[PDB]
Amino acid sequence: AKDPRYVGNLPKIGIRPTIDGRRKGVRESLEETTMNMAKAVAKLLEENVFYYNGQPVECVIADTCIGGVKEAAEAAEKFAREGVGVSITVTPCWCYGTETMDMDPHIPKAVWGFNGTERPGAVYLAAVLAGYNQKGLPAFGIYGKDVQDAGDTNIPEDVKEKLIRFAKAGLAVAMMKGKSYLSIGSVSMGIAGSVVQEDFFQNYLGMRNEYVDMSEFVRRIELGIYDKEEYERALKWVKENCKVGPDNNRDGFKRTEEQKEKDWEISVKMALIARDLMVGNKKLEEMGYGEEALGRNAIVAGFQGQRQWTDYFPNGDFMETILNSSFDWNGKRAPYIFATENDNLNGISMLFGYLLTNTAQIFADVRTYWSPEAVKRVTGYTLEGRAANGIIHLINSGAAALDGTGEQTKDGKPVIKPYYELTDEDIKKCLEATQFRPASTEYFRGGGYSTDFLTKGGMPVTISRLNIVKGLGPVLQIAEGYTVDLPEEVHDVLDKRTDPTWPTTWFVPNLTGEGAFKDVYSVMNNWGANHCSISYGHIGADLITLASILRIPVNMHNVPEEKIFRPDAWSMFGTKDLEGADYRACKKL
Amino acid sequence: AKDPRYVGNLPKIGIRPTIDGRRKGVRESLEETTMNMAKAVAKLLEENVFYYNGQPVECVIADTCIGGVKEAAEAAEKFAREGVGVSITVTPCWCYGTETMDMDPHIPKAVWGFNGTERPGAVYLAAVLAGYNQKGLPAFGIYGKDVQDAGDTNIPEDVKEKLIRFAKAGLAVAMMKGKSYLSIGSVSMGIAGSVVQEDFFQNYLGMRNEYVDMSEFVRRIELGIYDKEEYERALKWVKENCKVGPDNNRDGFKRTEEQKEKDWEISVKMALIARDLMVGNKKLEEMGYGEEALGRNAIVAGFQGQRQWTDYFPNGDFMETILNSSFDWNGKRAPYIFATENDNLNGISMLFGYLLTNTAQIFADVRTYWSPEAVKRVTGYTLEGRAANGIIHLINSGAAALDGTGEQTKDGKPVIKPYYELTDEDIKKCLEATQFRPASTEYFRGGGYSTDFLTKGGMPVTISRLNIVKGLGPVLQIAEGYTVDLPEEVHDVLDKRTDPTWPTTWFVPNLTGEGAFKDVYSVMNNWGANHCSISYGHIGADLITLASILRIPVNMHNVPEEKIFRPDAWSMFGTKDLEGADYRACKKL
Amino acid sequence: AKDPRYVGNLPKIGIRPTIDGRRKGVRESLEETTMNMAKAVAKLLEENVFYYNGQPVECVIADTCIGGVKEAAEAAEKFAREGVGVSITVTPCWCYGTETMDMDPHIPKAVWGFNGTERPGAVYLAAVLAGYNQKGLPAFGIYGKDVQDAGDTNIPEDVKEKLIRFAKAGLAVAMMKGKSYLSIGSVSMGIAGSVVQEDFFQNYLGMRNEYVDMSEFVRRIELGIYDKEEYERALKWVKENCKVGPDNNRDGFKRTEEQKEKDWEISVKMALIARDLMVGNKKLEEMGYGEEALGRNAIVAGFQGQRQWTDYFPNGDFMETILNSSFDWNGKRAPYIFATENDNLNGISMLFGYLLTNTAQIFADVRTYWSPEAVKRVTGYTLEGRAANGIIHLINSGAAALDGTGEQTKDGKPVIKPYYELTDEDIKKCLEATQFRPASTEYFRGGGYSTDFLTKGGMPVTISRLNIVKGLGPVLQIAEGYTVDLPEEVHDVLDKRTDPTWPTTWFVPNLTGEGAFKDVYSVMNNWGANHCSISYGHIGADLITLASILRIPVNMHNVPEEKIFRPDAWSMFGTKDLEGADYRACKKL
Ligand SMILES: [Mn+2]
Ligand SMILES: [Mn+2]
Ligand SMILES: [Mn+2]
Ligand SMILES: [Mn+2]
Ligand SMILES: [Mn+2]
Ligand SMILES: [Mn+2]
Repeated sequence: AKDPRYVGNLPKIGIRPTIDGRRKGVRESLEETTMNMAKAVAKLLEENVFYYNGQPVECVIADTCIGGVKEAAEAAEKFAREGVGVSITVTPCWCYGTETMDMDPHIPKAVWGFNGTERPGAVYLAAVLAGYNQKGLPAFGIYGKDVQDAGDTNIPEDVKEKLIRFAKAGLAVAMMKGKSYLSIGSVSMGIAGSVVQEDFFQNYLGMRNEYVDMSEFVRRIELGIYDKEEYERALKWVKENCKVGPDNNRDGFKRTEEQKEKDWEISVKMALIARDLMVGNKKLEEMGYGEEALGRNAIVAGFQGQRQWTDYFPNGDFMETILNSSFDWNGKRAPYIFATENDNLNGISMLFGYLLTNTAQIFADVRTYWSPEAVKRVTGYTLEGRAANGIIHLINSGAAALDGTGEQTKDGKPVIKPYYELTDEDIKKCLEATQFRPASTEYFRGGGYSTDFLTKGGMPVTISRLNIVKGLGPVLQIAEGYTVDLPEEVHDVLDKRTDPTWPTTWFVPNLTGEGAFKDVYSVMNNWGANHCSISYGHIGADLITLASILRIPVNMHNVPEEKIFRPDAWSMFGTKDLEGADYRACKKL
Repeated sequence: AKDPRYVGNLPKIGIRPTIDGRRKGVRESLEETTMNMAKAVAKLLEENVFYYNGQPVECVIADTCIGGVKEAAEAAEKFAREGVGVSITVTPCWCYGTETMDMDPHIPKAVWGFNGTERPGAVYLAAVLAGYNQKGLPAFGIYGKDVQDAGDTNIPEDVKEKLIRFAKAGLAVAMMKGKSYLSIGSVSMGIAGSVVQEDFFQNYLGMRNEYVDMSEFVRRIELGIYDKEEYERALKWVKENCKVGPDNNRDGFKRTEEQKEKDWEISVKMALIARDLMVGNKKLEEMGYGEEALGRNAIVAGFQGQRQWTDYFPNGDFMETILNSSFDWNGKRAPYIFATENDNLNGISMLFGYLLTNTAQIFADVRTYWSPEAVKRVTGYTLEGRAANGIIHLINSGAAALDGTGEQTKDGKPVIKPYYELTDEDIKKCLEATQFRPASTEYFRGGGYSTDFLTKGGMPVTISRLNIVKGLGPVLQIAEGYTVDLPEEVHDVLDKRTDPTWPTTWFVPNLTGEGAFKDVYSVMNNWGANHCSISYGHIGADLITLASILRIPVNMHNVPEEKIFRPDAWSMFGTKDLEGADYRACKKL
Repeated sequence: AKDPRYVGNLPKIGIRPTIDGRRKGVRESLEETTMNMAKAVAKLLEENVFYYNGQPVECVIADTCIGGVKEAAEAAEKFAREGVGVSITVTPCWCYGTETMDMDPHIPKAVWGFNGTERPGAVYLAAVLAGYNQKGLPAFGIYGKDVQDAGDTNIPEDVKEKLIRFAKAGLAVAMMKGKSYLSIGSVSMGIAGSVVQEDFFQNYLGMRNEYVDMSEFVRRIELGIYDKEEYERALKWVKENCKVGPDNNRDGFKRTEEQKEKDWEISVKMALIARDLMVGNKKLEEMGYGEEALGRNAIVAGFQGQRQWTDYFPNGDFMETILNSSFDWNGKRAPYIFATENDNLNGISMLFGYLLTNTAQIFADVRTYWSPEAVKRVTGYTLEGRAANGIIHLINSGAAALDGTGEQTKDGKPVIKPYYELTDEDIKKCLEATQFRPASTEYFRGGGYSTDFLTKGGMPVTISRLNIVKGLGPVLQIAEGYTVDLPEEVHDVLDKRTDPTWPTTWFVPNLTGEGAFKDVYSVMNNWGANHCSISYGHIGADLITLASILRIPVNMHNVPEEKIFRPDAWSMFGTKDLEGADYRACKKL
């Protein structure tokens, strides 16, 4: 399938049916069963893994079973021509290891060996994995716990989970290759994550780095380099659906009625310009701006904003809010991963979660750790339930996807859904639960509008953050948990003394009693940056698998160890201490 | 303050109050609060951290709050000009990360972010730490667990503990820079730690290595190159305060009355010469020995002794005992860290504890592990209380600070206090509990006097040892515990069959039931050398912090995990296995 | 002396007079001669090395001769308090190597041993250098070729050259530490050198990295955040001294009279804003812009310009031209090193040359290699003299210091002089030889004015370029040579078919017949970037010494090998192939 926004086609998954090369009876008796395995996996993935636009992932099966190097080469050739970016080998029998291996170092790969007795399928799995480990080509091993009878095409639940987790992680990795990260502006207020380290994007993600000074926005606004007809529709949509909340600026800092109207007009134009920069716009070509019409083929981007832009122009809160949302004046759509303060590392943190879920991601500041003692002192209220041991205030500096309201619903529960599953009611409620507040001029002299909402509680979420550390390189931290509800009056008190015009999410991380998860305080004390990305659901296991494919160690996570799924080679670096083995594997491999 | 013994001034602690650069609002409303925060830290440190001579540590505060690079540069300039060797950044608000950072890679640094709600102080803390981690400049992060109201001048207990631990560790590290280790003699009886590895002193401690052959003592004794007036006073003092115990040498090995008198005279001259070599002596100038008067500016030194010196001259027991003590014929004073058998690694182990506590350190041999079974077999006594699981006999080859008697008392408990807190009674009791015994001529042919005492039990102590391992470099081991009392009859039996003319300390390490602390046997079986250093108190956490500043991994320690305080970067190398992360961080950073 | 533009004081040079520690006659007889050596060096440097503002460098001599570690520590202490950033040890006798060494790893250091016979001065030089080499502390060795009689205070010419070369290089290195590189804008048109690699600035130069989006210029222009009184004086000065040349834009691309006037006004404001950003401006504080008044303490900066800024606003040609010049509407002054296209690596290339000469540096594109064959075909003229083997066209995209005209004169020859040596005539002639041309709108849509001049021929110059290569890090290339004159009609033809509105310098590199200097073509074919920096004079030897102090290998240079002066340690890595030894030394040390 053609990628609807970026150059090229969406990555496909190649299935390699390996077989015993011996004829005279052996191979002849196994071709049908082997191909059936390949077809079963293709069916499973097509029903469980989808591209960001909702289309089911597409699979490519080798033209013949693979019993030797000639057929292995043929599969490699077909996969290269078909645009395969992930490979899965399947077999119910013994096959000749190195002769049948996928030797492409640039493709995530897994091997599923049927747990049958008639033929040495597990023997092949273990044999070929030894080969992948010996040759330095990381590969995932999938072995079902229960013996299945010959010919059984039903895929066991444990096998299904691994195939799907591998496929999603593999697809996410394949998705980033060749795409750009667009840096709009430069470093924002000395934030480390806004410094662009090209080596990371190039060598770990296979991405390109593009740059554009914020003065580009001045030019496009002044010369009207954007779809004027869309602009008018957008402004109208905003006036009808975006409710303006109270102005907290005290008289001396309040902007005039005229300024506030201009703040909206420019805020909308900023949204159009940012999107046009990321994916281009044919309309610009028709207007006589052919170069600008091309776009920067960016699957993720960031906007510096403070201090230079915001000291004079409306801030990027609205732009950053709307782009990351799953809808706007043009209807429901996939989000455009966009980082506040040009924090490219948070942008990538968001991108990882997005590519694994197809859901909008929430950019946030790890603002305050509220202990039970502190909440009791300040409000007189004793935290209860999930919040009993403390909570963490997640709140970005004025911008957050409207999906963050938690108003979208599934089975009577709060969630964030892929845009293609949204109902008109879901969207309507997200908007109703949001208030747009005139920006605090003491911080944002140029005005603008911040996003004010409160995430509904009880929603499972995962916060994560990618950091780059000297002497180590990229490193990922993860914290699965839940959003919580506080009594209205309690929230109001904690909220008012912090930043009531910004978006709030009350978070409680799952505790393990060990490491950085002994208590809630420790989770925040061990967070390596001032920002994090929030995704709906518990995607820690998926992030761990994705990280291992990228050779990015995970310094902190609260995912049950039984759910850790990494390439087989990792176990060769240690089975007692998985964390240490992870660092050793990422460094050597 | 001027260092009373070494070149230059004592290290100062610089306080950097960082602030939001935005004026016409934010900055003006935070100027007083931020500067007051800095002043509060200075006050706290001045009341809890003291130089080795008892003077309160001196702090330097930036002339203005730091909101950008210009002010950061001005703070760096002022700090360099005023002799700052440790820095602490403080703030209650958001500040511009890299623009406000302390970029001096040569000084220990910490950042304390106020846990307040009104401004993003914790956001700055995490943001700047991400910067320190990204740039490879280790920095400690201090974040209080309970939200405090704006302007709260009171520093919470958890924050206080971190500020003080960091300050003490940083000051100790700063104290060593530029000072010398003086090797008197060469390798002693093939002891690995008596081999001097200049790279360690130079690159890890910033120290210089000086050398002087023991023949220097022959020249100074023969030519009278020492303060003769002091010598006469010292001899008189020894005769009046140093009690001579029974001679255990049997006929043939017993020295004459004349020899024993000369042994005392030479032993005292040795003490004077050793001290003169370490810090110089202005008196030598008028005597016509100007070069010798200078000294070697050594904050630590060692004396080979066996086998060359002791095969003919009185041993170094008295010299090694007196220098390390907190008092002598000239009154109470700071110890002169001096290593027996020129074991420079034990000398540094002692120096670490000394610089962190200002208390005399005990040099000791890890002589015998006494299991409950062994004690029962040999004495018929069943070890009780803290000693119930076994004890370790710590006893140097004849020398130990008189402070080791444990006669010094505070609140009715045995301790070792900084010399400036000593009472006349403390000193008298230390001397009364000590007996000087004629050295065993089978070992020490030249005679001398060994120190015989028994450390009082119930005193919290910490033993430690620095080792240098090929392929790793320096590595530190720590064991907190207590001294114990044994029934007199039991002690006598164990003592008589070991070395009753030497100083005894019965030690029991705290057990954790894990690692090398599963049992008392394991603690000794895992000790990496024949020597260790004993400090009063449980200073393991302090030592761990100091080790991390020095990038020296800790291979073994029984400090509760919750008390481990290392630079923020360490967590980036692992949160589940702190030991592994420590090795990874020390090597890469 | 106080640095007139940056925080702190200008670096001082410390002189360490080492001596034999032996009294009884030796030391007593040498103190006078040893101190006399120290004084002689101080005098020599004060008369030959000057700070960028023309003030003579300041030296600090140790309070006593250094015969041991105590005195060495005293010198280190005095130097630290006096602001010493470069050290030179001097002695006419034998001294105790490691006991007298300068152990500061962060200070460039040299040792001058008197070539006398009475005392082993050369023995000390060789002995201590062996120590510096063994300890990994690079130090330069200075030994005169001719034996001098005892007490001779005259410094031989060969010794003088090394002392001065070391001092200038050392001072240049000391000058950069603690200063900022200010990035104005982001990457310019995918130019590699405009990507900022913080690790380079931090670890090699000890510099800070500051960032500001070009939108800052929009704000300051719109809100009048600059000295309006100076602005008026500047505009008047421009109208009176900057002659406007012909407009080459063809009708359809010509800007109106009104636009051209605005182009001048904005171009001038850009100059003021850029300078204010680099060093601050007290006037801004008086105007109510206290934060902006501070500046970014930048000793070098860059402006992205194309494509974002220039697509709408007047280009940075005038700003980049005037800042780099040695004069403007406020009179003669030190240049402000400013990089076109935010090429920070060319900015540093320029900074190296500037700090070694105090003269304005020329930013240029290595545009065209003109072979004799090509010139003959295109013009019918046969290149003569120095140009006989071909020439290289150096011409930046519209900006160049007016000093580049070569109109400044000394002894009837064309030169570029430090601003403090300029005569009114020199300045007047630089302006008269320059024409400001309306910018080519096909490239610069926002207009502006390019600098059009022709560098006078016969001037000795050195072009250089710093590049950062993956797997190597920073690497420097140098090409000494001369500017040449072409017959007027010949220049006109080559010029008109290239870019006649930009500044031209015709360059001929000195050839060696080997390496990258076998012919003129090879010099350009081996240039590692599209830009270079031009400095008056043959400063290749100075750049080589500076590079070795910074541990930056020199991949290409045409400096006679007899003039190569690097730390003594370099010879330990090879004496046959100096280039290979350079790479080996820079990597290991
Ligand atoms: Mn933020
Ligand atoms: Mn709200
Ligand atoms: Mn011993
Ligand atoms: Mn005893
Ligand atoms: Mn150019
Ligand atoms: Mn011209």
